[PDB]
Amino acid sequence: AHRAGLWLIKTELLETQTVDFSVGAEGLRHVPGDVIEICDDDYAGISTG
Amino acid sequence: MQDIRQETLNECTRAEQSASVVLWEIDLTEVGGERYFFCNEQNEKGEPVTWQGRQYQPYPIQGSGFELNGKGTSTRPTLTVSNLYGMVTGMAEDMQSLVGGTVVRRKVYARFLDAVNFVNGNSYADPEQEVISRWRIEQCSELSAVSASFVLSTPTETDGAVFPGRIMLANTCTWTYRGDECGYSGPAVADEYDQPTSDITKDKCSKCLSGCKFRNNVGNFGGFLSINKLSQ
Amino acid sequence: MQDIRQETLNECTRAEQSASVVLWEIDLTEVGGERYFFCNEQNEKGEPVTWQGRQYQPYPIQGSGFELNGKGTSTRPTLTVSNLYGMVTGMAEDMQSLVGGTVVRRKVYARFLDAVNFVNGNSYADPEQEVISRWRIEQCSELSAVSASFVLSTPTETDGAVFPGRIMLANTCTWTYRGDECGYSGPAVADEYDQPTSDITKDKCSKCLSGCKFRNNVGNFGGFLSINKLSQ
Amino acid sequence: MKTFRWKVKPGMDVASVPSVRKVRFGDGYSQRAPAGLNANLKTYSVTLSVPREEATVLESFLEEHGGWKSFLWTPPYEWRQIKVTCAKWSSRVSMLRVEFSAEFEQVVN
Amino acid sequence: MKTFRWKVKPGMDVASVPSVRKVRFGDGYSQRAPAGLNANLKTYSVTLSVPREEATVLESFLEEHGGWKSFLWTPPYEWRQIKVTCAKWSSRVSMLRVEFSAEFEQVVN
Amino acid sequence: MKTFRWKVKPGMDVASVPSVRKVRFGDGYSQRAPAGLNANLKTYSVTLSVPREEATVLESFLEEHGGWKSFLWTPPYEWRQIKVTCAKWSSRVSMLRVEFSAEFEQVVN
Amino acid sequence: IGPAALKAVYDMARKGARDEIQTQMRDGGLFS
Amino acid sequence: IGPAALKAVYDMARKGARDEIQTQMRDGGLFS
Amino acid sequence: IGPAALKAVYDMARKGARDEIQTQMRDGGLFS
Amino acid sequence: AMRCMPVWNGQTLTFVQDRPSDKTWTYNRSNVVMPDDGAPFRYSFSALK
Ligand code: SF4
Ligand code: SF4
Repeated sequence: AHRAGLWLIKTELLETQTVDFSVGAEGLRHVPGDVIEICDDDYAGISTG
Repeated sequence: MQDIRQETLNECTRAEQSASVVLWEIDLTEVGGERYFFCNEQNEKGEPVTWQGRQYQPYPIQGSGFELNGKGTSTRPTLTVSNLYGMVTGMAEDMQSLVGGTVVRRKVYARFLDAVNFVNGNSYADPEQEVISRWRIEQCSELSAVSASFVLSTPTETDGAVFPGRIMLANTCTWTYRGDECGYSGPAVADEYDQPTSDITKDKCSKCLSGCKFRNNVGNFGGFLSINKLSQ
Repeated sequence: MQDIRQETLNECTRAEQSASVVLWEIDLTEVGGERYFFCNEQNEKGEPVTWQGRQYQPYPIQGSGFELNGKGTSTRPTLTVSNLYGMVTGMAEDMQSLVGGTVVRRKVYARFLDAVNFVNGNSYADPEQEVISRWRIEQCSELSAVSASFVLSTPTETDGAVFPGRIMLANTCTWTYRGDECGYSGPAVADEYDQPTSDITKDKCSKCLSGCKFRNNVGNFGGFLSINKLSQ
Repeated sequence: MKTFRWKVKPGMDVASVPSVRKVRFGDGYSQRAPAGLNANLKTYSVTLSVPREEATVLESFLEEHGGWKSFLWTPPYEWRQIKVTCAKWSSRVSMLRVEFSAEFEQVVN
Repeated sequence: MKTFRWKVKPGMDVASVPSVRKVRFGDGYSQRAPAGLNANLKTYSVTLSVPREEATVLESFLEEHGGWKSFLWTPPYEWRQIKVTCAKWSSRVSMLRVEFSAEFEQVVN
Repeated sequence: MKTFRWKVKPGMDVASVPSVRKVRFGDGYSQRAPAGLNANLKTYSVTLSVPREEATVLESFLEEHGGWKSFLWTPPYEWRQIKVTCAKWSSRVSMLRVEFSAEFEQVVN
Repeated sequence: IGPAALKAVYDMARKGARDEIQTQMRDGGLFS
Repeated sequence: IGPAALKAVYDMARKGARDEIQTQMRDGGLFS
Repeated sequence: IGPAALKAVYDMARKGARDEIQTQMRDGGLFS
Repeated sequence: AMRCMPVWNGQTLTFVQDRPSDKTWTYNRSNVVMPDDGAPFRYSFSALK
């Protein structure tokens, strides 16, 4: 029970950002669902990604 | 991860893609019908599209709202089929409005069809590169003289079902007849009511104690004989 | 009634109105930031607007949906800020997405700004006539690379809070460390996992009976030693 | 299947808008696809001018197919023997000669 | 990759609308950004006129490319060898020579 | 910050709509306010006509600022040295001269 | 035209709201 | 113009939904 | 022009109804 | 309990969880498409309460 509560509070405290975007046909066919990918963005990173 | 082959994955990233073809298979064998193959498009020779050897005949069809999600209600994509000449109505009154069947959607890139679909003949042909999905028809929301709309659902959908499926006790049994739990394999003795009979066609069990007494099989009765626990 | 001075109310009667100006102050001292002053527009000199001596710099800000009511839900007006050059994202990545801060909206009439905003110089200036409201930022509903939308709320709004804050426990404390009930002021003796440390930066109680016994404040324990009330 | 052998006046229009699948990306690089296999289907705007005597005949023929039957028609000088349907014919009867202004939409088999 | 060497009649129109991120203040100071790297993409309106015997050839070319394939083309006198695709063209077959009106949209690779 | 010294053909158009705060009551009594401090910003419609040789130069200068950078420009005879930006321009290329028809929207610092 | 478009949009919004209420009350969702 | 039309439709689909919610919960509806 | 506007308005109304349900299900309000 | 979520993926019911895994694919400005607004990525955060 303590582990479950700690997981809930930690997951709710750290994962606090959600991003939506769009993708062409290749990516749509690629990712099936519930996978891990990097979304590198030069706008937020004020650099050249 | 998906089961898409490497070559189609490589091609999908190309800047100059080819046409996208969607082919549909309606299977009613689990219901008592046949297998129908539909394609929204035909080839350049005005012929049904040949894929993997079989032929998808040209016929109106359009799928919409295909969504997959883990939270909230399970998604219900829709399918539209033109009902002209009464083709859909021909099977709706026979197959109980196409309820319980299966639909299979295969998407394919145009550069992988069989060579017979092109006048010059496609050399980049591979009949094992497609993406497959399957759903089940739920209801025919609209049926008119011009069109027909079907709702699709996931086979695993758990709407209107309860987990523990036992009634515990009653005056009546709660199983099937001649299943793997009733364990009866003898000749016909009883029918829908408590009337003696000797024909296999009208073998039926009233699922009461009298039926068990008729069939000399009481030790497999699925009704606990309490009755008076609720009163006393 | 409002704290409206006689002069501004008298001016707000005539047909030929002046220009309404809205200025915003984002206060983050209570959360760990600084005070930011914004105005939707600048003066005729192309300079930040000077009010009460301080300066508000120009930046695209727009507040919509201020609806004070006593029934139904609470008030959640929306503040839109242009996020160009990544300026908003800079503090958002640092100040935990601007959650918990305060926003103060002051509205003023044009004929009361400081004389330095006009080439001729206003002789009607009076830096004590304005209308003030305050709200708290609730969430950043959407911050793209071109804009940013914040939801506002009343400070006293109740949502997700329960009245009887007291909770009955068995072997866990209920209050903070050293705050008011744990009248402990001696040297650090324990840490998170009840290890014998003597460093102040790692001294945090384990919220147990053993922590209290270590700190000799068991007389101020919030956990009642019942436990075995439901077994019997 | 019937054929259309009536002769057409100068000023006929041909229009063509191919059906393509366009998606635009970050800095260009728009993915483009041909959509259906026979994407291109021309649309003609055809005007005739015939004396009233045979005018009825045109209507009769144009009445026979309605707007649901296709008929073969060879466009002028064009290398194709195509099949085409029309549903928007109109006529300007003035004194002696009536002018017809219809549109002919190409359709696959 | 094919090219386009047919001649262009006078009056061809050029349009250009660069993409910017407008966002407005109370008054003035409206912040602006250059959006993507390739902001402006010129749009050309090109008119041609060819004798009837030649027309089919041009048609076939515009049929081959469809509305999804790019081809090199040099605007008259212009210092750039741009790549352009077309998706709208029409023609007037009058008696001897047919004139085409087409739109050409610039696209990056 | 660059300038704009190109000649302007006669017929330049000027537009001005001041932003006001209009609210009407039962019998008139309409409260009016100037809205922003500097409300009205004139927009010009300007046409030029130059030989083809420096059409490239004009196009390059208009491309440099894109649709976001502003540039100083003195309207003809007008008492002000304003700064302006543009986001739309078109040209009618002929074999001798090309004419530009652009719009110049005034912005403050 | 104003009033016809207004009444049409109002009725369409009512139909949409009814459909949303019907669809969200099946097994999951937010259980309105 | 776009955004004005979108805001108009959004605000029009508010009171419609509110009235639908209120009527469907009164006596013999689905209680929202 | 035609059914495109109808589909657009339908989706917009559904979204508005979802937002209304969410805002009315909250602590304050009528608890739909 | 097991901190999972069911989904109909790849024509089969599967379950996913927050197990630390590896990156699958990458996305930047070129692979995504922006709407008419101007920016392709739309971010959002949680709420205070
Ligand atoms: S009642 Fe006795 S016989 Fe009839 S089904 Fe149940 S078990 Fe088999
Ligand atoms: S447990 Fe004992 S020591 Fe730790 S906080 Fe509660 S009271 Fe203070």
